[PDB]
Amino acid sequence: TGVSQNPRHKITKRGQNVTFRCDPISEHNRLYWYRQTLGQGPEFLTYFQNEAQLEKSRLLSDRFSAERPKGSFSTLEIQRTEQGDSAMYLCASSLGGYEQYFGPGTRLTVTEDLKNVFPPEVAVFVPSEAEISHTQKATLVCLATGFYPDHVELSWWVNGKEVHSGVCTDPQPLKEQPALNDSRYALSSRLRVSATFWQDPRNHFRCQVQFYGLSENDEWTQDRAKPVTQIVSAEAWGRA
Amino acid sequence: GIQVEQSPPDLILQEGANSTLRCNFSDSVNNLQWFHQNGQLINLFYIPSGTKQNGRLSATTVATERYSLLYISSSQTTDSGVYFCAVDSAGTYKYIFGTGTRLKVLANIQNPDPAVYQLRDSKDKSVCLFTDFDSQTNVSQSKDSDVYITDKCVLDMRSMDFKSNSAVAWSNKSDFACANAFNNSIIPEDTFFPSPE
Amino acid sequence: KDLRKKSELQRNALSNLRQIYYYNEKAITENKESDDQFLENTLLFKGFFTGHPWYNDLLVDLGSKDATNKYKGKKVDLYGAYYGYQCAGNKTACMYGGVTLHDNNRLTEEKKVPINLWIDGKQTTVPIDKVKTSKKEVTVQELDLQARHYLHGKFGLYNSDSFGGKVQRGLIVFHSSEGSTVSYDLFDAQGQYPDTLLRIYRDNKTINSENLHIDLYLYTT
Ligand SMILES: [Zn+2]
Repeated sequence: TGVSQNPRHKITKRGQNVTFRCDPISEHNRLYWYRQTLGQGPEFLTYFQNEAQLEKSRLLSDRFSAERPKGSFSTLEIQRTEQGDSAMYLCASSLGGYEQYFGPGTRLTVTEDLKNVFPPEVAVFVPSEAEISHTQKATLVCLATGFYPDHVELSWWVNGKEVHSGVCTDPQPLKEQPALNDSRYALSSRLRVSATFWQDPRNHFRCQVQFYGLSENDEWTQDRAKPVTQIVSAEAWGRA
Repeated sequence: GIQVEQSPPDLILQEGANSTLRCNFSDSVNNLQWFHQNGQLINLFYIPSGTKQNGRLSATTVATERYSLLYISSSQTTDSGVYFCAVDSAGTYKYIFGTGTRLKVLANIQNPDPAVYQLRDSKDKSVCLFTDFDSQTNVSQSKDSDVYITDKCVLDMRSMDFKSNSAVAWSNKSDFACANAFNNSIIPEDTFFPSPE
Repeated sequence: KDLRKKSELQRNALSNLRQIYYYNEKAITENKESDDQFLENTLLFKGFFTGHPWYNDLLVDLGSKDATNKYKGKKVDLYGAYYGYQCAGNKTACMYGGVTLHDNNRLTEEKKVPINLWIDGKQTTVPIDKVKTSKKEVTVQELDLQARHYLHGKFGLYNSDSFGGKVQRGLIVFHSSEGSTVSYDLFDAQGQYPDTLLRIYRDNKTINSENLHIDLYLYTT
């Protein structure tokens, strides 16, 4: 669209202060801030026109401060974050009352403790002989499990090249322990090729899961590896 | 204050069918916009008054009668998602979005072959794959707590001009068989159940 | 002291005061001449802004025609706060005052204006480099913008109570050597937007920099 937002993803421990940035389309004098919770539509937080803040919604916590610090760009500060702050924070820009152009958004997850943050474990499930003999097609199943938060990006790679044909990932990840508030997630995806293509031992198939974790500035005091932004992959080779 | 009402809240369309999405608003408007969300809001139309066309999509707003219509011609599986209507309303400014119209486009399955296959790990670990079932089939969640079942998705094998639906089930238990995997779902009587290995 | 309270401000006034005095870029230039314009009470500065995505021109409001006649076409210095919202009823920014005649108004060495601060009666030292001018005759606007910038960065003057802003009442006093006083109430904000908030600078009040000091009285009650 031309509207930029950073960070794209953010994990904070409850009670910590968080700041988001929006870089609008240069010519646009108007800048909007919206909050979007799961299943709901975007909710107006505040808006600027040039150097001036025009309106802030009546139902907007004293914990929120939106500023235009050095010209075009805007910052959104949320102090003492709580679980209810976990949302997609959207930014929009326009030339007055005309067409609003939206940014990619900031995915904010407010966790109880950063120890609840886990990267995914990725596995590839090889096509069944029964599927091959019944359809002359071969389906690969990717299983990304035990990740928190649900900040993931799944992609399939065939012989070092990303594929978009014969692919479908689940609409949203599923909670492993739906009873728990800081439950880990599981996500699956499928890649379907012909039996012929799978039977060729020269073919390589990789499921790549991009995970958005902790930043370099985050403190970690645990025996396990620091769950930073990383790629976790699983791979399979063809067989007759 | 300013109220926005979108209808239908949920819409089920067969691949290639046409549908009219409605947006009703309480006051006179300066800005009206139609959006499509995938989490990136795609700008479909800016239409406070008149009629506009954008390929398979068309929209019309009667400012006086306080309503806006969104026409989707020859629906595709990529058209699936949430459609939003948003207004500004000509006292105190607030840009109000509607609840949205969640659209689910059912893929046209030429020759359905519903089957449940067991897939083993590339490196004792297994997965139950329900595939080739018709788009109208609803995949339900399990009665069991240790059994995980995914929602359905359509893949498109563009080279073969073939479309197929699939859902995945797995458990940490050894008592997990693919024949009992989708028992909570109402599946076709002719669903193929091959034996493992 | 019958000073206005922070709590009495309009819905968006506090945030807009924060923008003007701490965030917003200022119109700071020397050796400028206003262009031909039939508009009364205003000076047009065509092409004032170089490489700005919103503005090209700067519109300066002085209030009267007697003030406009004194500065029209003349060689001038500019120092003030500009705004685009509600300006000229395009690609033009607005300003109230901040106009001084260019010729013979410069100093050889920059005058550092001393600041005397009082928080609930308690005296506190202010770094000397906070309020400084290169002019012999300075607008009150030039001094006030620099003084209120320090106050917000140090005390959070225009920050909400939840964001650490403890000052509820304030008074800025510009004390001239001859015993003259120019005093603005820090919370007596007119309206909520810069078009009304910056209207205090329209009179274009100019004072002498030689042996001039600033007196500040801040209260958390
Ligand atoms: Zn004094």
